[PDB]
Amino acid sequence: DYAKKRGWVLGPNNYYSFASQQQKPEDTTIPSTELAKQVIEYARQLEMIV
Amino acid sequence: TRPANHRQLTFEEIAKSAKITVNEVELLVMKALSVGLVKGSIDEVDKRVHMTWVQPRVLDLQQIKGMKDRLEFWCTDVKSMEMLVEHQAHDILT
Amino acid sequence: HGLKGLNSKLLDIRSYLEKVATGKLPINHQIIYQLQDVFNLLPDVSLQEFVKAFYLKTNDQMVVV
Repeated sequence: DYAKKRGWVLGPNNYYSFASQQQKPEDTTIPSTELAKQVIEYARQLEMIV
Repeated sequence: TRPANHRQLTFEEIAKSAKITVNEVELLVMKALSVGLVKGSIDEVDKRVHMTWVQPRVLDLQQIKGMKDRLEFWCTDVKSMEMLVEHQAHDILT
Repeated sequence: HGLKGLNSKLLDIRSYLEKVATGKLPINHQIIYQLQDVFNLLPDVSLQEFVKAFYLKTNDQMVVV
């Protein structure tokens, strides 16, 4: 029952198969356009007459 | 040939393409750096020659169409992001 | 104004290049390789150390703001 449950199957003297890890890809400069929105809003609060 | 995404070229492809030996590659690219057509640098620990600049060459019609396509790809984003600054700021820029 | 001027200049360059590209006018042997060095520029925005420095300076500006 535990040999057929999920990944990491076991039975022949060692438990092998179905490894699980991560790669972590990133760019991190994607919200730059979003940053533009933020900084323009700042000037927005600085420039409409109270 | 490579489109400046991975401009770095390994020594193995240099010695396979130019059919020169293993230890004779570096002086060869030094000779290129002697003249001025090539403006790269060489890293010996990983043994890779990084590339910065290549002297221009003659181009034909299909290359001109590809250049025009890339220039249009650059031409669209200027308008597309001028709409960003003009649309989100009306009464500041007046 | 700078964005509009850049758009106008790139539109003129595209107009000339597609004019000489499609049969009309002779292929000038210069300019086409003089404008080749333009495209050798425009460095990779999705580069690790460039982004790592860019956020390092953006935070330094945001402290003052």
